[PDB]
Amino acid sequence: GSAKKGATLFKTRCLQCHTVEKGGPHKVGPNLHGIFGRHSGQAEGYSYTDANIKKNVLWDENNMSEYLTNPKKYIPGTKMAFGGLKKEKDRNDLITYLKKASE
Amino acid sequence: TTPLVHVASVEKGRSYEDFQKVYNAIALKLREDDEYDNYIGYGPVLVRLAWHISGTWDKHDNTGGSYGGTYRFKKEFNDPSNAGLQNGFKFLEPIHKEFPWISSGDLFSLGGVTAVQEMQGPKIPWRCGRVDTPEDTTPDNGRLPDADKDAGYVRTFFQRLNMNDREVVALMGAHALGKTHLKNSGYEGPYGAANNVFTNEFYLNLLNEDWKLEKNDANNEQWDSKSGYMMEPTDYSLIQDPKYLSIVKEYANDQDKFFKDFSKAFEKLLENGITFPKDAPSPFIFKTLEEQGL
Ligand code: HEM
Ligand code: HEM
Repeated sequence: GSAKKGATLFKTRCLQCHTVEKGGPHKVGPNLHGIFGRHSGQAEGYSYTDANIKKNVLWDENNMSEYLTNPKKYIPGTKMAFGGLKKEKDRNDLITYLKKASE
Repeated sequence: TTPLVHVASVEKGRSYEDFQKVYNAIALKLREDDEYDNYIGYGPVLVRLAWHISGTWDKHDNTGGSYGGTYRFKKEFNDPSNAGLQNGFKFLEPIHKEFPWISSGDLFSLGGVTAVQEMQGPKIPWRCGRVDTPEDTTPDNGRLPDADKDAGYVRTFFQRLNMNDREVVALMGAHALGKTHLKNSGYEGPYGAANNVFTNEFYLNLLNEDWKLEKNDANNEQWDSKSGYMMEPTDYSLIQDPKYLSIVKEYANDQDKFFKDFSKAFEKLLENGITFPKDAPSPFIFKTLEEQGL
């Protein structure tokens, strides 16, 4: 997907809760740096609900589309108050941007 | 020789699925036009639209309300406190031309009910029967709350809408949606981090993080926190009055109770000043787009 517009989708839909630069300050959501390759519930100094650790699934770009389409449905009991990326293109735009700032 | 009484007449030849299609037409465009106002969606303005039209009611003489649907007149269209509500009206313009039978009151109220449900909020029972009215019934300006007041103004204003302390604190929890616009109202900044999803964060943010009354660039006082959130003078007075404070704690703790109480108060709000005959059907409970598999 597009790497330039995926940054815009992050700034408007994800920046208020998450940070991507290494050592980024935890907000309402976790710092999503280097999240690809590691599983779910990666505390590193953060408090998660047991629901996301309960679904110990490795974060590859395929299942995160399954997650960002409906966070409640993919993880019953999650804390992320997010509407969801209803368009597959917006999912491919946003995920490609994370594939750079979260390496 | 008598105060006005607004009888609900259901549109001829309409039932449940006839209005369920209208919900789906509204909820569908909330999916497509998801770019409005930096990817907030039309949800927040759609419920403020339903609020500002239903908030014009006056229980003393039963004027205004959602019944007449007189927002389509320029007299209510040019309200400074209704600045920015044109976008919620243009969102419903193509919907009303597709269904030329529905009344403006039923359409406006259905828009707010749709957005609350679609934004993961509580299911709000809805009723039909609102009827259009001429122009002489368009209420005058200044029938909506001023944002630059204290808790005494909040309690005395909502009594005009016949709502107790508990019912008014629940309605304020809808401010967790959307944001304030400078060129619209005179305040800037969002209320919370989940400005597109109906959540409990409103009461949480009030007590979680502190606030320091600062200046904005439009010469208005706003309570701003370090995390970027902001509130209004009338909104901040909720944690100054102890009786309103005893209710923000139960809302910030038992979220299910807040969803349960908001749907009661939001229905009563949209049904003010409307007397339904008993031959009218039971309140509808429309199904969200996820419940239909979309
Ligand atoms: C927006 C585009 C967005 C993305 C992308 C995103 C991703 C994301 C992931 C992959 C996780 C799981 C991390 C893990 O280690 O398991 C996660 C977790 C949380 N986030 Fe998030 N998230 C996006 C949006 C938002 C928004 C808008 C908020 C808050 C307003 C938010 C916050 C959270 C929270 C809370 C969690 C914890 C989930 C849990 O504990 O179950 N995110 N996010
Ligand atoms: C004393 C009470 C209230 C006052 C003074 C008030 C005032 C305001 C103001 C000034 C805005 C800014 C809109 C903009 O700048 O575009 C706003 C937005 C909003 N209001 Fe209210 N409001 C009150 C109560 C309510 C109630 C009862 C509800 C719902 C039941 C509600 C729901 C909303 C929502 C969702 C928004 C966001 C709209 C958007 O971002 O487009 N508010 N309100």
